[PDB]
This record gives sequence, C-alpha cells and structure tokens, in this order.
Amino acid sequence: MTPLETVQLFLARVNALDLDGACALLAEDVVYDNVPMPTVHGRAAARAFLSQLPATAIDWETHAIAATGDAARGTVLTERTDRFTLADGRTLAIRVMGAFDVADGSITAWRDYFDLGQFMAQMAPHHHH
Amino acid sequence: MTPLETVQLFLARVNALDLDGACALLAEDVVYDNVPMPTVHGRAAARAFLSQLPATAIDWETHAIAATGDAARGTVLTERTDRFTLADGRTLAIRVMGAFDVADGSITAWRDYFDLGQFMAQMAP
Repeated sequence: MTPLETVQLFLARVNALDLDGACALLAEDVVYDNVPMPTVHGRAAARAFLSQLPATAIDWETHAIAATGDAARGTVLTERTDRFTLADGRTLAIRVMGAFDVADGSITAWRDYFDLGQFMAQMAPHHHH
Repeated sequence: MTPLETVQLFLARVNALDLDGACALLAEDVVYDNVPMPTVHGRAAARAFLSQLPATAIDWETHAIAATGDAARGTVLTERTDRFTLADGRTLAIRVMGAFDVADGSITAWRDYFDLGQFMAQMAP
C-alpha cells in the first residue's frame, strides 16, 4: 500500500465507524497532533481520544488529496470537511486540513489543522434574542 | 506555469516582502478564505488584508507541498509554518495548512487552515 492509499483506507475505515481498523493503520508510537489541542502519543491513546466523541455516523469528506514521496514512504496532504452525528443528535461539520506521514503502510504522524473555537462552539448545547 | 510552480512563485514573493508581486498571481476575483476569519474577495482586497500585518520580515516555511490536477490546472496543498517579524519587534509563527486552486498560472482561490486562538495569542501586545 502506498502512502496515498494508506490514508485513503484510513479515511474510509473512519467513515465506516471502524475506529479499531482505522487506528490499526497508525504506528504504535504515532504522533497525533490536533494542532490547537494537546498532542497525543501512540495508537492506544489516539484510539481513546477519538472515542471521546460519541459518534453514531461519521462523514469525513475529502475535497482534495495529494502525496509527496514514493510507493513506500511520503507525506499525504488532505483538505476535508469532517462531519459527525453524535449520540445525542448533535451534528458537527469541521473544516480541516491534515498531513499524514506514512512509512510502509503505517501512519507515523498525523497533524490536523482546524480552528478550536469553531469546534468548541459546535459542541455547545430565551437565554438570548 | 504549472499550479505547483505558481504557488512556489507566490510563496517566494511573499517571503521577499513583495506583496504587490505576490498579489499579481492572485486572480482579480480570488476567493481568499482564512478559514476561521471573514472571507476576502478579489486581488485588491487580498493585498489590503495582507498589509494589515505590519511585517518587516516574513518567513513562510513550506514543510510539504503536493498538487492535484495537470500542468494547467489543479489544487496545490501545503503544510507550513508562517513566521513574521512585526514593526514593533513582536514575532509570530503560525502553524497552517493551505490549499491553492490554480488555473493557467493564476490562483483563483486560497484557503488557509489554522487556529484563530493561536493567532490572537501571538498578536497579544
């Protein structure tokens, strides 16, 4: 599997709510860097972090994807809109770009760039006019 | 000029503080979308917006760059750290990913993805 294919598979597995299968593609000591959040280290911690969002449907849409490097190793760049339906019925739609470093079908680092305030506001529950 | 070359040239001009030359590569009606900020429309408005930062030195470092499409048209994706020195000696280093749509050597859309909180924290006086 090429770097591009590895990330395409990762995103497909996330979109099938297969979080265990997706995280299987992360390296054991993966750096998972949501740029405005604390950094996460390792597959298990990445899996646990992702489960903090109680999602019942996930639709991470890829608008553009391209890779550096070769068949074995490279960095895959993505432009996305990450949609979630939560167990309580809340819908999220977060615009994000992400870079994925892949070596031999394993994601060694994953860096997602988005705005935290937008995320936090979408997570919030006259009170106002 | 290919999409990749257009964006490389744009970034080189930004890094030389040549904001007029950089903006010349933006379409007259460019969509300039700093994702967590108001959208800017057109070359003149993009030039004015970039001038809002009183920068005396600029170092936008491209860590990774890759393009979709063909020799004429496509989207260039970038992973960067955008560094600035301002007139009062304050510096900034904003981690950002950007997507640039190019057609025939003109950037028709530029979408930059970063955290507004981090930007505002660095602009703190």
